[PDB]
Amino acid sequence: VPAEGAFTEDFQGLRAEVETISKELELLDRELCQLLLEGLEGVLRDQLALRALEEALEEPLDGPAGAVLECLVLSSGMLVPELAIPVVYLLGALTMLSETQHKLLAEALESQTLLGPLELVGSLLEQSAPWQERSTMSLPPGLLGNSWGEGAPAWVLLDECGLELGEDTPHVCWEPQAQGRMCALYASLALLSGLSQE
Amino acid sequence: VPEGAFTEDFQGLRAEVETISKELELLDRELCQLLLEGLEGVLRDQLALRALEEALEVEPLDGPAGAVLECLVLSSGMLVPELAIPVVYLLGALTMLSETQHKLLAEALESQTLLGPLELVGSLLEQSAPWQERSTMSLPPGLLGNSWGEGAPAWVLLDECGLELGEDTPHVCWEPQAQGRMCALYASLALLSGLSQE
Repeated sequence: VPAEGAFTEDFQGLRAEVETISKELELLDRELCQLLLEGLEGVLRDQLALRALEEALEEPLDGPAGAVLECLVLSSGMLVPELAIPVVYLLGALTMLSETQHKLLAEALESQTLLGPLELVGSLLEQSAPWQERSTMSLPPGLLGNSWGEGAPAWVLLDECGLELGEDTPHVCWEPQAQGRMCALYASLALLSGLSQE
Repeated sequence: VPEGAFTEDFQGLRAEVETISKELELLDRELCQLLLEGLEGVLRDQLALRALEEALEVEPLDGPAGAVLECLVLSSGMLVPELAIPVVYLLGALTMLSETQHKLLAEALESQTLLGPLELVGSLLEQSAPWQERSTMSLPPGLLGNSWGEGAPAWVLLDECGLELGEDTPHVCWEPQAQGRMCALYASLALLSGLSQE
């Protein structure tokens, strides 16, 4: 009577939900995708630019927020929902992440290394079901080809989500408190992957 | 509610300076030589520089300030914005610099050696970002081709800015107090450099 089902998605649900937005990006001109990622990479390095871009989807701007805008706007803008909405869904995700994670997302964009973390986070989400239960995981990141150890980017991304990380087994221990941010990280990495290329 | 943020990055500063700079790169190379002739004299004479400021805020003037004016009004004589505004932006910047720096800028003009300290000041600005935080920089001026020790032109330029300077590492330490003058100095060097070609 109070609602039609459970509170929490499974990974397949989360994957499905992000994939519909991701397909609208996957079907776009490679020229436009190159321009957005160039801007988004910049916006992820400047938290103030990020705030401006978001405020601006609620007239031209300077800098990275302005560049992103120009991939979503007619002359005279005239914001176009079919492009602007996907970027709103990404920007929403990014509000759950730390500044540190944004910069790593920037670094991942520049070095064009998004599929490694995507596959890591993605696979931790899938194996962590059900997300409400704390659990230790057999999965070691290094054996998928990521750098691993306290300084590594994959480490920091996951540390900022709130997982407890070891340099030896168990490498990853799932904390239900990290649900929000891993799901937002997965979504951010996936949306950014849809643009480039792939 | 109360739109952006206070301080720019070097990229913003460089963009803003380049707007003015490109309109000097457009002008005919006869007038550019005439103008740097007078500007060199105006940098060596503080009283003349103030008369040039005041003249632009036009009756003629004697001397170095008169030379610059005759490149911005003639042979009418009333002010031509398209030439005057650039000289006004340079004169604005020069207000933030000391009498000592003005002379060094005169020296750099006459020697035609502006790109060295432009590239020095330029590179320290780009690296010291964010400007409001104190930090030690590993950039050594000597390995950019500039003279470097207590008496050298490049050194004094930066000392007058408020930076703390070593003959040995750390060679330059960024004081956030030096912001105003470094941006002044950088913009003055760039404007002067754009007239020179290069």
